[PDB]
Amino acid sequence: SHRKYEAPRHGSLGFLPRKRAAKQRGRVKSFPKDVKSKPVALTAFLGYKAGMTTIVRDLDRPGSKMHKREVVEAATVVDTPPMVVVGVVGYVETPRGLRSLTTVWAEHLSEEVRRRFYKNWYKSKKKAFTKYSGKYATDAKQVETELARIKKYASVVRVLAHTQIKKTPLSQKKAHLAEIQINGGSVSDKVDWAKEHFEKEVSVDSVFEQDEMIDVIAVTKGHGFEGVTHRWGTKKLPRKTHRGLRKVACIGAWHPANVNWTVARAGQNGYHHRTSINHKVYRVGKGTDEANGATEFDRTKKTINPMGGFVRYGNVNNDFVLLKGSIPGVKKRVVTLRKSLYVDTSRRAVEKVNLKWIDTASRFGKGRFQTPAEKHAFMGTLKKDL
Amino acid sequence: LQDVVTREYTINLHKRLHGVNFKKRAPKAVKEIKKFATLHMGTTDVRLDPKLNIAIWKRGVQGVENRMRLRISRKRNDEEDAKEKLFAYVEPVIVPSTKGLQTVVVEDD
Amino acid sequence: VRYAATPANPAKSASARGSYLRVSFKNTRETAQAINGWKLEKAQKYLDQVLDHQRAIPFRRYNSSIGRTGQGKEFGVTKARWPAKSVNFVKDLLRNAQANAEAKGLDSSKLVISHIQVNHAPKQRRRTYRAHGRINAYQSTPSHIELTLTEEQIRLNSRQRGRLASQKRLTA
Amino acid sequence: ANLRTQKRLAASVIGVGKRKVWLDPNETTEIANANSRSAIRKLYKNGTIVKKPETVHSRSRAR
RNA sequence: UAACGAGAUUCCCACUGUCCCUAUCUACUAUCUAGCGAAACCACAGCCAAGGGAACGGGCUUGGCAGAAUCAGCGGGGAAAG
RNA sequence: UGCUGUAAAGCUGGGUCGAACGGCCUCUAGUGCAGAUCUUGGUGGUAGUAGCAAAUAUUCAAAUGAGAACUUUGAAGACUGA
RNA sequence: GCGAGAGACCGAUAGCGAACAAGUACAGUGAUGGAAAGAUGAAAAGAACUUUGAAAAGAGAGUGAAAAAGUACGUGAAAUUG
Repeated sequence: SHRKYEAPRHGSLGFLPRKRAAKQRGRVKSFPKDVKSKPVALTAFLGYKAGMTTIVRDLDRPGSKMHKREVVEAATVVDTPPMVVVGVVGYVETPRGLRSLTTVWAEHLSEEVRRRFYKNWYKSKKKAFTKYSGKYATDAKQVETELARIKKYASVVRVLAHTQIKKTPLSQKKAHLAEIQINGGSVSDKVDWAKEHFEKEVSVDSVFEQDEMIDVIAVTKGHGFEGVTHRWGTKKLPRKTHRGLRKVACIGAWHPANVNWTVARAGQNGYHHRTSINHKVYRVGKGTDEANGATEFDRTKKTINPMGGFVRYGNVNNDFVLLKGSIPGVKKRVVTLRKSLYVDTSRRAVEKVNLKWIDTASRFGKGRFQTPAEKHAFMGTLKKDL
Repeated sequence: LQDVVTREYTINLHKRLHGVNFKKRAPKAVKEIKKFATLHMGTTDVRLDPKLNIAIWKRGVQGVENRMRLRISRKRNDEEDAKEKLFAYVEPVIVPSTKGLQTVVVEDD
Repeated sequence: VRYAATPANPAKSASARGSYLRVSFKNTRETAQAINGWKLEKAQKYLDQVLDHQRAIPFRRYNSSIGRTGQGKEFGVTKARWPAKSVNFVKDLLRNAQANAEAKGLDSSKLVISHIQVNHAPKQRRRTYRAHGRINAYQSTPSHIELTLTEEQIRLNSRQRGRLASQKRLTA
Repeated sequence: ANLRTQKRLAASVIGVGKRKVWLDPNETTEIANANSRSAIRKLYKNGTIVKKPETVHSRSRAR
């Protein structure tokens, strides 16, 4: 018999299976389509979710009640120290899909990226890439041969770049190494750009502009094993139900004599790989700026860091990206920032953003001062100050 | 490296007993102190002075002090079979306040 | 008594027995299989680490709905345990057989556990009390343990012969 | 090393409950040989067995 | 028919997680370990679809398929057990 | 280990074992088991699984001892609360 | 009941309920109900002594025609197990 009353189903079938991500680093499933006319530029970057903050902004949206009126918005900070190019990979079109043909590494690799290849670094002889480094013996003709192979045969060129995690407050010493597709120009141009950038740093300023819409690739917050009521948002059973109420009452009809895949079951929650799209870049701050959090209206000599630092992160002392809203992942998560896959001409996307003020009160409590100087001015001298 | 050595430590028992069942806080402070001494003396054999047991339990089963000053001395175990060459002895130090004290090596004289 | 397996050379072997031992049979079988074929001194170090929870006994047959652990990777399994009562009996019989071999003049450094096996012993019956006034069984499953330490033309046809002979003539 | 009997005897000789009997932990051999009430009396007189003071219940706040 | 009622019923005020619509917290379990250690039940066993068939198959016929060993849950089926 | 017989079965090689037993002609019967929610006894899978969770709460040391969460003693912390 | 002699009777789940300290152990307020349980060897000759172990035991040895007879005792099947 039919349901007495119709209702939409709980949860999406487009995000099954709700299992843990295979890797903690989010991987870019798809890169922006390559346009030969454009200049050779990267398409993705790796940063670290520092924390959330608050901004104030005059909304520029004609026809809205908030047009030319201040809006308070949540923002997320992504600590993005420059990435180091260490390798280049060539991909060949085949009837069975893209296939990596050749990988060429840089002559010298930093220790933090060589740790990536070790599960027990402290007990190793640290032999990684030693013979390969020797392959640069005064002529590097093997490297040139591989680069010529990539130029001749490859159709997609990606660059192997790693983060400089030692510049972040994280205690992890392994760098994060990822493939970033290179767009623009011919394959020869892409390989020349990759070779000319070995062991060099690339900053976010050369990848992302302000007011851009970008995508965020990350693994969400884990919650462990979870019941159907919170995992799927189903209705709790009445109070007087025997054997408990945080269940789904009927998990199927008699026929099919099986449990359907579309029925909500308890299982692992969170820690899923997610791609979130259309996040506006409110700010691209520089680590060398001593007034990161200062705007054209709040000239306070102020960094992006709140009072007491970011809770469970530390301080953002590097170049950073300030994005609108929330992104998947937790604090300290490595986050992949990708360029938009399509051209959005909507007013929300083409808007120019000018920030009025950035919140730097302590996140560790009901903070009520933006700066220690402000705190002292408001409170006066304390007993510890003498 | 000297095997026989005496030092005074401050243990932040408050952060170690966080969230612990109220009827186990003093029992767990005994286990935490034993685990603390192994971290420093490298010995699985830790002996607690009975006066230390009095100090832990002086305010009932959940009134463990936030900080305790301990004098941990590593001694040689002559017993055979010892199966643990050294052992740690923990006995309490009476101080007016347990705040602002650093680790100090004690000279047995 | 007759042991299940007789040693190939009785002069280079020593045996130990334990009967009606009140230890779980299923636990003892797994701990006996974990050291079968090992060096005697190698197995004694292993059995001490199992008591310390540094290494585990892989449970291979009697392992239904037991926990998973990382210490089972040493044996390529996911289910392993640290059965103390079973390890202590086995260590007792290993020490007896080692002392048996020393009295023979054998060398403990060269001893190998060539044969160890566990059999069922007669059960011990107790009672448990169930709802609605019912009595069930509460038996024990004892073990018999025994272990032994050891030191470490062609005929051809007429025409097969004929073919062979004629080929040999070709080669001078 | 099983002074359960001696503590029961000492409670009756002293006239208090077993909760108020103190057996010297250093005199275990001496107390273990005190099998009779006569032997318990000597240990009580010598101080090997001590009648612990009653726990104080002050009436000061009631007053 | 006053009074009385762990009697049945309707409405009103108060009150409230009964609900919108859930969330968080604590103890004891469950979980993992050492020791101890049952019972119900059991033809053989245990993946689906359709067919025909004692007219609702785990097995038969025709297809889909199909890769050791498993852990925590769960309550569709075993026309589950009693 | 084989052989014989369509079969019911019979005979044999090897091993174990220790005191009686067979063929043939007849006689006789409490004479042939897979089932009876059969009877009695035994043994499994389940399964090292369910579980061993009410009654506030235990800890340190010494002794004894092959061995001590559980015995004794001391110190403490508790409770029953006439 | 007492005392004898026999059998094409049964042969330890059979034969009396009882081949045994059987109308016993045990159950029930009571009337009553009511089992299980035979076999080392010719003879205990029932394992002295040494060794490992806290001990039980084990390994040697010894007795014996046999320990493939060790009182958990003739043979020692099947289920089930190593």
